[PDB]
Amino acid sequence: DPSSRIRAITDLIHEIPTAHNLCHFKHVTDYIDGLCEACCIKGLLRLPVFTTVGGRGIGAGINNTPPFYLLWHANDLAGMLAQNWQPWDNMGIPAWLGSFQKESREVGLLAGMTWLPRKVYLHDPVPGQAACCSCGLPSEALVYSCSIEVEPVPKGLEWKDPHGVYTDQGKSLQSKIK
RNA sequence: GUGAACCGGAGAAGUCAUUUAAUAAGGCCACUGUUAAAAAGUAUUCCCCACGCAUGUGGGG
Ligand SMILES: [Zn+2]
Repeated sequence: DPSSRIRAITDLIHEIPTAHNLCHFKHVTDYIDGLCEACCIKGLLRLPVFTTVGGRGIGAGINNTPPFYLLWHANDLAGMLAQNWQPWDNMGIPAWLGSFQKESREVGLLAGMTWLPRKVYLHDPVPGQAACCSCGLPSEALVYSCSIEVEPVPKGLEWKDPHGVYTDQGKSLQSKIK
């Protein structure tokens, strides 16, 4: 839904800096540099698995702190899907079918892999000629703002990530590289 | 005009206090430096230059 809060389109991209902090290694400014019609979907698909804790609005997502993600490789895309093809007993419920779908404590694969930790609404394209700040290809239309407001997951949810790694009690094993 | 361009790991700090290397020793016994010479009674003094050439005078290194 269209929440009244307005945020720049660069908040969904981690490598591109946003409000506060610094802007070195990526010389951009808010609301003047936008995203094309593919990088917006790139940012949208990154929501359920790489959502950071943040400041106020500590609730990150179904995995809290993002852990290591391990999966088996191949040499072709159709081949790549075969190694990691592990159907479960129940295929949960759709979470991208236009339904927010308040479920029970136990969740499923289709409702887990497509989580939406934040309400998101993208504004209409703006005419122009400039390129985006992620892939850099010149285009005709760009998106410059979005409506983002934080949402907390229900406490005590039961969900084991198929590609996650846990230490001893379900706590996420992150990367301790500084 | 190159995952590149633009870019300090920076500010600060007595290792100070105590201590004999001390007590002793013979380097001792043996050994010719010997055999040879005039600085002076010579027969060409190692080199240059003036003169007329009866084992000639003068001058300089
Ligand atoms: Zn792009």
